[PDB]
Amino acid sequence: KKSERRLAFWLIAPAVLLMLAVTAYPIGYAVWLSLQRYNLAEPHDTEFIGLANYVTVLTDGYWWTAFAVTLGITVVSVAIEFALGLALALVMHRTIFGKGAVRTAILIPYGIVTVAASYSWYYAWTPGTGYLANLLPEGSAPLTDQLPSLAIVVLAEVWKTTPFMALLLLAGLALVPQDLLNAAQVDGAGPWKRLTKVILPMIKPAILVALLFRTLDAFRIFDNIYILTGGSNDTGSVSILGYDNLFKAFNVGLGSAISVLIFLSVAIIAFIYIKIFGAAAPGS
Amino acid sequence: AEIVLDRVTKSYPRAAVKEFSMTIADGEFIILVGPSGCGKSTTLNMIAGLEEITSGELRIGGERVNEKAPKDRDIAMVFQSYALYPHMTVRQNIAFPLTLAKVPKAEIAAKVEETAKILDLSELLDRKPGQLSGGQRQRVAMGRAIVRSPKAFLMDQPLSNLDAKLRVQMRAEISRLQDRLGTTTVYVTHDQTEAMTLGDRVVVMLAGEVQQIGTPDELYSSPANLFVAGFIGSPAMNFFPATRTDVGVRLPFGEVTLTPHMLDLLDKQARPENIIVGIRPEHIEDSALLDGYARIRALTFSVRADIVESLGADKYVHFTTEGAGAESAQLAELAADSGAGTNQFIARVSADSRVRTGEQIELAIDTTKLSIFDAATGLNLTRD
Amino acid sequence: AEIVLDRVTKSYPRAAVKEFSMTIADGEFIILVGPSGCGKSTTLNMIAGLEEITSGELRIGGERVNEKAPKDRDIAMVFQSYALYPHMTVRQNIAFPLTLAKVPKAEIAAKVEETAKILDLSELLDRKPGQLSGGQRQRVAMGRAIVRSPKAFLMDQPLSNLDAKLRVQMRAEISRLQDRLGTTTVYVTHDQTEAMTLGDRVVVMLAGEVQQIGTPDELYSSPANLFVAGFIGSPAMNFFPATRTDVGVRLPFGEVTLTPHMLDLLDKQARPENIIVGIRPEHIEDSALLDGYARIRALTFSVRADIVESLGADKYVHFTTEGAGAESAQLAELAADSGAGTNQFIARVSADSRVRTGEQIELAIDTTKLSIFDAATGLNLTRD
Amino acid sequence: CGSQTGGIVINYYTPANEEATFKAVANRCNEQLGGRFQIAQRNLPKGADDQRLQLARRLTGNDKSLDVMALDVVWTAEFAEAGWAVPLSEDPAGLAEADATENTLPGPLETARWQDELYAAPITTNTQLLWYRADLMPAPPTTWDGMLDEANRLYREGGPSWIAVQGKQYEGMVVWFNTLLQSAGGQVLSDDGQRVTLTDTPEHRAATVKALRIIKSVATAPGADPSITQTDENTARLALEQGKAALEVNWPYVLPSLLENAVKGGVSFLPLDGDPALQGSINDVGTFSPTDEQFDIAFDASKKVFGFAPYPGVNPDEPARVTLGGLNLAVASTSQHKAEAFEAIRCLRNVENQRYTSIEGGLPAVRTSLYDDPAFQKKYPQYEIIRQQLTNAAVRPATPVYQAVSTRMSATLAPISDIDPERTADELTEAVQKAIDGKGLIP
Amino acid sequence: DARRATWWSVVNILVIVYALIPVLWILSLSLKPTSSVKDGKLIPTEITFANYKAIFSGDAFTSALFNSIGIGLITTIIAVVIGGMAAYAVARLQFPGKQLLIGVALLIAMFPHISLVTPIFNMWRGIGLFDTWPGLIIPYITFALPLAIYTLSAFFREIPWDLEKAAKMDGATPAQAFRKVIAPLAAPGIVTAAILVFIFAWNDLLLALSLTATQRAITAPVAIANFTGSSQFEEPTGSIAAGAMVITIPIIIFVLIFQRRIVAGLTSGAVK
Ligand SMILES: OC[C@H]1O[C@H](O[C@H]2O[C@H](CO)[C@@H](O)[C@H](O)[C@H]2O)[C@H](O)[C@@H](O)[C@@H]1O
Repeated sequence: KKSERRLAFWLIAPAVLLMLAVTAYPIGYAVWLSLQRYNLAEPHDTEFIGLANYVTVLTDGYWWTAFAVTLGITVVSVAIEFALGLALALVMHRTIFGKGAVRTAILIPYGIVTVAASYSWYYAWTPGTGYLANLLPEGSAPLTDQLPSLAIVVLAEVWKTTPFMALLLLAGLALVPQDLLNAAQVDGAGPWKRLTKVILPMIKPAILVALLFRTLDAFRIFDNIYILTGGSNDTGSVSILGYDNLFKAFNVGLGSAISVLIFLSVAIIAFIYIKIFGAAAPGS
Repeated sequence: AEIVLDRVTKSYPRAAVKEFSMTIADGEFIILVGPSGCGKSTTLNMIAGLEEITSGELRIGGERVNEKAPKDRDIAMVFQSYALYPHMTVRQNIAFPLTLAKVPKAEIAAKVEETAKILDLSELLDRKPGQLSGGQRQRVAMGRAIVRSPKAFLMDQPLSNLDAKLRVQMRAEISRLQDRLGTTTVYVTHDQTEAMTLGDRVVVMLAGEVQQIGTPDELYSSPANLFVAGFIGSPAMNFFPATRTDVGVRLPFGEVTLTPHMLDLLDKQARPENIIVGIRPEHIEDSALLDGYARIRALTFSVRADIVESLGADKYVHFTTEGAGAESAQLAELAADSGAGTNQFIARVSADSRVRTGEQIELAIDTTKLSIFDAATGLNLTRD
Repeated sequence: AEIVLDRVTKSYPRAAVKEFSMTIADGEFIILVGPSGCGKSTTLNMIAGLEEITSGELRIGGERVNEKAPKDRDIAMVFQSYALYPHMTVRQNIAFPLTLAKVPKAEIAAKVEETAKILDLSELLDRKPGQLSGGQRQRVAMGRAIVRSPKAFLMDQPLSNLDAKLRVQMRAEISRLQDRLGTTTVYVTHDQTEAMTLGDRVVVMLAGEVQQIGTPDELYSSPANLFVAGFIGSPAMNFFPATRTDVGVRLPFGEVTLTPHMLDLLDKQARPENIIVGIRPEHIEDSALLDGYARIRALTFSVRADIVESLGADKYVHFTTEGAGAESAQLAELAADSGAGTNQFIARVSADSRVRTGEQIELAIDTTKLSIFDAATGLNLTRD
Repeated sequence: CGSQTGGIVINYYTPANEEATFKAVANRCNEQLGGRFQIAQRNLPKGADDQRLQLARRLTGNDKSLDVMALDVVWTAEFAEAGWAVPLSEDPAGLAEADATENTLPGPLETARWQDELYAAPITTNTQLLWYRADLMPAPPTTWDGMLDEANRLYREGGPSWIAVQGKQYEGMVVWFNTLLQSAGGQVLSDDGQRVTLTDTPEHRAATVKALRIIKSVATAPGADPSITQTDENTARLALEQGKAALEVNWPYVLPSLLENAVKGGVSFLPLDGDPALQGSINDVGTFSPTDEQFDIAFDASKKVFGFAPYPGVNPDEPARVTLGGLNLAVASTSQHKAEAFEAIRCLRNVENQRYTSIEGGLPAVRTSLYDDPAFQKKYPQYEIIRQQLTNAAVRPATPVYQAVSTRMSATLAPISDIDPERTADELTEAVQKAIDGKGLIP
Repeated sequence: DARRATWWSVVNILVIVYALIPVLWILSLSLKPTSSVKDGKLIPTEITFANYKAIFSGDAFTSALFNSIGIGLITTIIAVVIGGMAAYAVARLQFPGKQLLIGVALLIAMFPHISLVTPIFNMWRGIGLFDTWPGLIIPYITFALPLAIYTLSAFFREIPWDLEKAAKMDGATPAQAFRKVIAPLAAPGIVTAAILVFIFAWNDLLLALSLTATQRAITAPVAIANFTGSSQFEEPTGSIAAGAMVITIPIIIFVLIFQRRIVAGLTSGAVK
């Protein structure tokens, strides 16, 4: 037909125009801006340097340390989140007592603000004040070290952001008819042999969408490191590096170059997860 | 092999399958039949170890098995919703139990091929269970069950999700298969057509208490209860109350002089004074086509045919006589599903009657096998 | 009221309702029965105005209607999936086509109360159709369909989603209900049982084109096609191939020379080279019980019954043959769904036949209800 | 009902370390202007390089609600060369320069003018001191080696053993290292900040390696603070307040902090709330605000516990050269009305309000006519040391790129527990030089 | 039985403790008196309310709550309207390239904030729009539309549109039918989608931290991230925990009240 299709275009034009006029124009601007020597203190002289604002970022120490830190946090946090969220989903889906209290307890760390969660984890791991650092040996302070500080950031991120992954995995899992498990149980599989040959290959799209969401949302963390470590000890992730280089040095050429490079990193991740491993849309 | 059980029960936090006992022989085809709500699906599950039996024995072979998980007994249940994995291929479905049972993969291929050759899905061993029709879907289910050569092959109303036409062919196919393989089988069902078509015995349950074990012929032509006389219905039985003439029985629209034999079987075993007579729809005919019985040696009457259906070699003639037929042991639950309305009677006349919807009729009843009953106990009085 | 249509059609980017012509009067109860995917539900919609007429007229009593609205076309459909609004209450669900018709609230109360009293859901008038069951939900749907007292009343398989048993009760309900109200009806279904029970005429449709119109008896006992006689009569009437022997017809088990009367009646037209012969299952009577003059003129034969079934008033025996009897012009479309088994037939015998599986039976085929057709065009030669 | 219209309000930005002693001054001067205008008081973070972040984020992205700002002493060059912080010779009247140059100390005032003309009028002149508990140790260290010795002696005895020095990846550590580098003889940048001179000459090389050795002796001494690599100006104050430390080097605003925290509960080695004479001393809003007798009685009992002393030198017979702190009031270049803003920066640094700020806010005062008042020399007891520590001071490089240098040479020393006295010197020279040239990424 | 019941009791208690122990640390720290906060006692002996009696004295944590609520409501209204207009066309209409629009939306819902804040801070949306409400409503809409599209498409595909045909069997008026049969069916899905969008557009820190200066247009996450303490010469742990607890509750109550809707909306209606 043509009437209904023209009406579809008329109904879709608002959202599409809005989204790619306030998501693609910022990136076109950031590119045109990274091609320049644009300091925010003296903006009267911004000459055009071809690509010496990407070389300066890609051949500098502070860029690769931040990239390594954010990749480490991403992979470790996403793995622990997947495991623990599969556990939470199987508990919220197959429990005999009140499964309303459990959904409530799981929605509490989903609606809370990341800033308050990070303050809780910051005061918990401070010696003297915190109960979680008052049980370590004497004179430890596991928040002024690099690797322990990173472990604590991973723990904060896992706690805060596992319930959303759990709910997505449950959205996938509640589409497993009980009959299938009853048949696998008659077949002689057992509790673990079926979790790997009946229920896991069934929720492949839910697992893949949850992994994509988690990987990107962990690649774009700013506050669990802002108000918990601050970026000291060479801990700050790539978002904190962009924030620092834009607002503490005023160089917006380098700030927008870092913006473009982060966008390309996220694009490569979300292209791997899509062209490889499948992971189509949930509305497919 | 040969599955035995006795004294078995269940308890939900209630007597669900209380007081159950039988010895299903090697090849004997038990049909656990009953109305939705009776303990058929749950006694099946119990046999399949999905719920540990509360009290009693569970002897596949001759030994206690009510402790071993379903992974051990080698039962190979089929399900009503065709539980078959979509993420697999038909051959991988069929070979799932066998690949879990540690079979050599060459023998895997050979045996799955023989199983798919027995059935008629032979070429479908590469598609997925999302591009299949109901017949071959349920056939894939049965094929997955066949392969193990199980010990008590037990089904769970597999033909419930199909249409109302392919079920005939599927009944024939299950019968032919079962007769070829030769394995013990128990078959939860929902109607009487299957329970009378495919079966060596029948177990008519009401809410948990078995009412009769017996071959379909003996379950039909000699019921042991009201429920097992009205549940094997076709045109369900017609439950007229009546009186004790002390020479015969006086119907609401007639009076019989039954016989001396049934008379002494009724009198020598005295009972309270309430007798609900039953006359199956086959025996009722139009007096205009017969002379032997319909005369003085029968009970004729007249009624306006509220509706007549000439649906082939048999004209069903309904009629509604006034009075009462309620107030019995279990006819309340019997009529909860069928025979709605306190008075709605059927008569099966031959395919050459002269009637239409809205004129009188002269119906007679062959007073030879009218099945009297009781009310204070419900038990039949013709035979056990 | 009086719905007359002719030469209606349809087109799909396909003439789905090509060559449809009928004249339904007042009070009649027309069925539109056909196999799956046929032109039944589409001609129903086309009557209702949901799919416009591609070519033809639809004068529903007053004037041409094919260019009118649903609010003045044939009113009061009742869908299959029971399209009923969950947020509203049963009261509002029933009263919707009334309140939408600006009828005052007191009269709404009275009319909806009496309509819910026609059925048995009056004490359910306050619930929401999310906490209701299939039977009462069907009752709500038809009760909404009733209140208007419209000109004509067109149903769409309302008894397809119900359970296995309640269908017969709801069938009797629909029959009594249309007998009381008296509205012109069309009723699309998928089976011959209902289409013969509740019906005043029958429209068997295959690929869109009508096959035979008329009284259910006129369709069962006088078919004008292979498809009509292989569709109605649920146990598909047996089929055998043969050719004319210039005196009668010949089979590997019987040599049928019926009569010179039907001989000349067949010779009054052109004699084809490929003839197909059909016998209903209900005309095979087991000479062991045929004590009469029909014992000699029975053309009896013998075969080992592969499977017998005594489901009550009649023993159904199965048996197989040899050769090739899959010659089909409409039998292929028939067996696409049901009718599996190239050599597989069934015979009905009285319940006093001491025959079982594994032995020979003398199946008597009394050649008096024979129906023979042409293998080329399937048209009937004996009757019209 | 209050979109935007109304009487003039002059948003006055200060660090959060003075959100009460400057709200009190804004309240003392508001009611004096009568009906002309009012002086609000917005605040900035506590970090010394985070308030520059906020202030420049408001200045670059044009924020028309920024009128006066209290910027540090090392930001006048970068805030004047960049166009912000309009000079003092730009009024509708033209007398704020006459007001600024009039009475201030020369030390702080010379840190306001960028080339020859002023750009901000000073309001405060900080200077680090040595605070030590007086009942634990007599005769304070007076030398960093003696300081480390005293910490070790108190660790072996089993008391407060920390040192509570501001070692953290922020401007406070560069202040510390600059004091220790100027005392020994070196200096970060040349006179004109054109070339790095940390490790230029073996004299300067020895000075910087000695400063690094002293930075590493602390923070690796046994018994030292477990978290000394994440401490700052505040946590050292509270460290000595809560009894954990027994020495500390920190700005002179710690005496009123200790007095208030004692008289409202807080410390345990100094009750001051069992005294019935201190009741009703604590102000209603929260500050201390004592009488003369109440301050005398809250100081007589804090003179036998918590004496102070001058910053410990780097050699036995060479006094220390501490660095300048302070605040300079400058009127932003994104203010629509900058005659009233200059009147605000002219009536926020009156002689009164300077007595107030200094006496009961800690922050020293820049007016030279106060240090000779006999009541002031009695209520501000650390007027002595501060004075005799502004003579030989150590002003930070004061160049228009200084914050880049101070964010490279504070990440070269990022965890101070693990530095290398001889390797970190060359790492520092390379880092500082690549900051002067301008090429790289800020950590 | 008792074994499985005991195991499930243990698992439920463990999940509840795991999910509540870092929320009852903030509270137990905000109720601890200043003289003894430096005690690792997870249970606050000798509580006192002198840390909440000093957070509201001065409209610094209330105006931020008002700004966050207003921004959330306005971006929720706009995102719901536009995403509904665009999610009714991907749940009922059949136009070419609709399995790509949902993918692109859900992909650019994971856009990283940093790559957006360097150009935005310079744009026309930084030329007289620095810290106002529109300057924050725009990027919040950027990040909130795809959630609205996804949730509303989940909430639309399930309603039966054959009910519309059933309605048009009575009068056939499409306006009255779509208003009285389709609107009361869809409305709760729209309200749940709005709840979810408002919750998701309430906790962002980077954009509201880089594009907000004054007392107007400064959300709550930024007001607490910049919080230093009530008094200037006393330890700020109790005061910062008090501020965090003040900001957290107005959304914890939300999620607790609307849990049955949120769980079913996030799961595309799978669980009920
Ligand atoms: O006296 C209280 C002040 O302490 C800090 O001020 C110092 O901060 C930097 C060192 O961390 C120095 O550069 C600065 O010159 C010092 O004044 C604090 O930053 C200020 O807010 C206080 O007023």
